Amino acid sequence: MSTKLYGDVNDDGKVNSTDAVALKRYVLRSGISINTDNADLNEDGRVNSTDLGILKRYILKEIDTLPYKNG
Ligand SMILES: [Ca+2]
Ligand SMILES: [Ca+2]
Repeated sequence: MSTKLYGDVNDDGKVNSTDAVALKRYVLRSGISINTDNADLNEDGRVNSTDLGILKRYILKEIDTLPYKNG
């Protein structure tokens, strides 16, 4: 029907400061349940700090493609 997300945490929109709640709970331990499927995209898990940026960069609105920018 319709799909638009990128490594969502609570399947709300995406994994960012918004889904930090679970993040903190995650970074701490792997107890909570999140769409770990496509959650991590830098072998970090979520947004250690390197991904966050881009995330908070694209998640700003670009949320749809995400300028991963390889390099
Ligand atoms: Ca979300
Ligand atoms: Ca990551």
